[PDB]
Amino acid sequence: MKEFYLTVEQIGDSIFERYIDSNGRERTREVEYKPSLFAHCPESQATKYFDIYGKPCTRKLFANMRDASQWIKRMEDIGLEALGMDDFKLAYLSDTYNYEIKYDHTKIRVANFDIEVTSPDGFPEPSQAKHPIDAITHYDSIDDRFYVFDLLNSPYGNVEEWSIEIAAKLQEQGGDEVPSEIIDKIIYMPFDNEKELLMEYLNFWQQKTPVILTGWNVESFAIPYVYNRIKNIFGESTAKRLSPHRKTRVKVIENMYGSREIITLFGISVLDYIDLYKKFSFTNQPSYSLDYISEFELNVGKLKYDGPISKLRESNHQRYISYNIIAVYRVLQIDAKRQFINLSLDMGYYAKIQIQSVFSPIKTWDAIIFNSLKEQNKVIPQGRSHPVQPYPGAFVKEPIPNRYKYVMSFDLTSAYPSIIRQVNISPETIAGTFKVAPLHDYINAVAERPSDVYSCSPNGMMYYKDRDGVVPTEITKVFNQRKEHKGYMLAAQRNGEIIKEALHNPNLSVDEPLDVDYRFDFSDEIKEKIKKLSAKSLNEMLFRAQRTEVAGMTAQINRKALINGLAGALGNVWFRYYDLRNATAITTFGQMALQWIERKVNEYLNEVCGTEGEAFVLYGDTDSIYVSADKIIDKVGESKFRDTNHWVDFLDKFARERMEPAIDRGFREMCEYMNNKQHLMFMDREAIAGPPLGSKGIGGFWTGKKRYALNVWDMEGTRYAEPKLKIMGLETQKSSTPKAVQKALKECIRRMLQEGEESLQEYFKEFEKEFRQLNYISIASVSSANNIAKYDVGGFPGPKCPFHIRGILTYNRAIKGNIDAPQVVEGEKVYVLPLREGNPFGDKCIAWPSGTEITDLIKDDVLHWMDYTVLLEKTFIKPLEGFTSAAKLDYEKKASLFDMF
DNA sequence: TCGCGTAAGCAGTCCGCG
DNA sequence: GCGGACTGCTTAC
Ligand SMILES: Cc1cn([C@H]2C[C@H](O)[C@@H](COP(=O)(O)OP(=O)(O)OP(=O)(O)O)O2)c(=O)[nH]c1=O
Ligand SMILES: [Ca+2]
Ligand SMILES: [Ca+2]
Ligand SMILES: [Ca+2]
Ligand SMILES: [Ca+2]
Ligand SMILES: [Ca+2]
Repeated sequence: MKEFYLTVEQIGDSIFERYIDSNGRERTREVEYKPSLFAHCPESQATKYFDIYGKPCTRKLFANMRDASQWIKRMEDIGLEALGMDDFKLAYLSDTYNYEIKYDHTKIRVANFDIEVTSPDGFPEPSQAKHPIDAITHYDSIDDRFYVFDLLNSPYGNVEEWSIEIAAKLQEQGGDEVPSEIIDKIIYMPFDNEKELLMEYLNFWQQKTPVILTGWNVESFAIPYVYNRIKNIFGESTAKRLSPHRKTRVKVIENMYGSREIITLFGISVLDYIDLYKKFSFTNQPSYSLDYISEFELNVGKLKYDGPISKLRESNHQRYISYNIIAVYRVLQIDAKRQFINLSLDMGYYAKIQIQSVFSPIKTWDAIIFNSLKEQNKVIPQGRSHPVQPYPGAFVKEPIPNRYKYVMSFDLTSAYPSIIRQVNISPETIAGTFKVAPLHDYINAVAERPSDVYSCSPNGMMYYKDRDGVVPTEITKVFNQRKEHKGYMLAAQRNGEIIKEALHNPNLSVDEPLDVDYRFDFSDEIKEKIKKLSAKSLNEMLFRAQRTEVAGMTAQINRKALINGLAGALGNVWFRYYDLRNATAITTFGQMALQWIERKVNEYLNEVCGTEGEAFVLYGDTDSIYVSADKIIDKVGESKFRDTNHWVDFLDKFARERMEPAIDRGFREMCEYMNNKQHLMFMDREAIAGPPLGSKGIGGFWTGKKRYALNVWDMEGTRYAEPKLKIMGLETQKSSTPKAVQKALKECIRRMLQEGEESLQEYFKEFEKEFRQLNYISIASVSSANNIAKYDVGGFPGPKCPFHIRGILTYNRAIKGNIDAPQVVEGEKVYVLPLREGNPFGDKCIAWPSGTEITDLIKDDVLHWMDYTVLLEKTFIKPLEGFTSAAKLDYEKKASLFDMF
């Protein structure tokens, strides 16, 4: 097999590399790597190395990496560019793995661990590590075993051994319901004392040294706690055994409001799953506790226990250990679903970066572009300082707030990357500038043609047409990967809908789910077999289909995010290829393209409808248009349609056969107008929306920019078994809106779009009547909470104190003196409830950590004083009044006598 | 919230508006 | 009351 790296580090003048050799074995080596860097040289000086602008460079070979670094400094002192890859480990990987890397995940040691620490005096600070580590569960991917390290004797209590037999039993048997599929994979090691536990953990770690290290909050908690605790007990040299090169560094992570410390373990790649989740999941969650996320992702119940966590070990050590094991397994279950580890490996090996660098599109693209240019003996420019400067973005059309009955939407495939490729936008393809006219003059095709030589953007920039830039070339490669995976995603989605249909008529049989590849549209034979399956088998197939869809979604959307991140990186000052000329070339072309095609679509439709000046495009945002189809439907007549699916088909055909050719013609003209390198503006139909045939549903409404709802029957070629709501921006989509309120508002919208005004009025009346019985957590607002200290004036709110911050200060006063009470963590999320006047908390709201029950110290008083009236008006009624006035109906039946009878 | 971009919405504070 | 200036937070793209 081909060799591949596992990790790479620079330590002084050595590269330390862990890798898999040609026999599939893990090895480590220290290499005295001599880097090269570059300087411009005379034309007379024959060379094979050229910078990206074609200027000749001489290569400078250094005796060692420190000399290379010192040379860069002196070049700055002189005031000359020092060219080349200054991150020497990326250069090392480029030299050592000068081929497309084929990796084998089965050889990569992926470790998932979690620790427990009993603490009676509040949160156990990792930087102090003053409490014993009393449990570690460490799952190893190569062994496929859960290694459980259990402390039996502690200053906080001596306990009995954990019982695997009780752990396996149902909770209804008094057990812990540790999943049966992992029971035989548990290797249980009890310890008489903490020193022997930790010494054994370190010997184990030595034997089975993680390459990828993950878990939940491991980077911010478990790793620093373990490192500092071992440091406290044994000394630094022992703690550094967590690094295979015995090198560690305290790294200070800074943000706007403060900083925190992590421990960098050289020769390990830490991918904390909470951070993978935040980057790759495209959720915004009210809470990021593992319980909350597990429930959300897996539909597993919360891990239940009595009393505070600080007393769990002494009261119920059995459960204590079982929950530590389950916590590790839940992360593995989330990854089986979401596949973020697989994603990180793919992207990291593609770029030839340290795997942990997948968190950084700047680093990822820097490496991709360096490797690409190096192949041609081209030399990358030095990174430079730039002041941060604002620049313009996308165009968003102001919609007329209204109901909109029939809507067809269209948008560009990978808009910004497509613009890059079409215009040929790249650092080295800049050809010059032209004299810009107002944007509207380009939109209306009255401005002078910018160039007869070069490919142009309406921001004034011109680009070469003879050759693709490195940015277009490399962005195309990732886009193509994205496109492949999106194909699989949509296939699994469509396959999912076939199963849902078949589920209307399940067979009374005992059979099995079919063995199929859900990434490909089911053949006729598979469809026939599905129609004969039991509900049981169908449901199992649906679950598998949806898991395949999720896998495709992860692969596609994060490749989309990477290529989109390159367009954004051009506008970030730390990017080697930062250039506002290029960043604004993209966005300004985008603005033009949307408004150009709006004009073209309106023109086309006015022509087919025989009108003038009618606005068929009602909305657009960045790269999208929403087209009113009322007139199209009315031209055949609603009476002519057999059912909902009939007019959906008719609009689908109209979009494909009439609209899309019209749009394509519009964009080809624009391409020629801008003299672009290649026409790549592909604006495909997204959604077909409308009320159910014969209903009083309104179909859709807009309240304003970035705020709308549609009842969608077909989305990017997926024809739904049941209509689906596409809701953007409205309170149903915001993590700040209470859970039960999102649900209620969604049902109000459903009724509006599908059933009409009377149905809406029915539901509102019921919700208003019953909501006071909703669980307090389900009706609490949510907010991130920054700058708690800034607004805290002796325990009370200072000037301009935000409402949620006020809530926290109230909480802080109410729990004062308690070290055991849960603390609100700066920068994390809180639940927020309003309080009625005259309450014992002395203020109008209280807040507490999100994803948790409020402490029993004050729960009863919070419940008694909760202001349901304010809660209802603020979170439910106010948004609903916005929706209904926009859509021109009433959520309450207006008095129009009779009545009178 | 360490790790790519801008546009733009709503809640809430403070305070004017005769 | 509500709007504008402003801070804070969150979402669409
Ligand atoms: C979603 C998203 C979009 N954008 C910008 C770049 C996108 O090309 C542009 C349009 O957004 P989208 O239409 O969401 O995405 P897309 O056109 O890149 O991909 P698709 O083929 O799935 O439609 O908006 C970002 O800069 N960051 C983001 O997170
Ligand atoms: Ca725990
Ligand atoms: Ca798009
Ligand atoms: Ca599309
Ligand atoms: Ca059947
Ligand atoms: Ca779009």
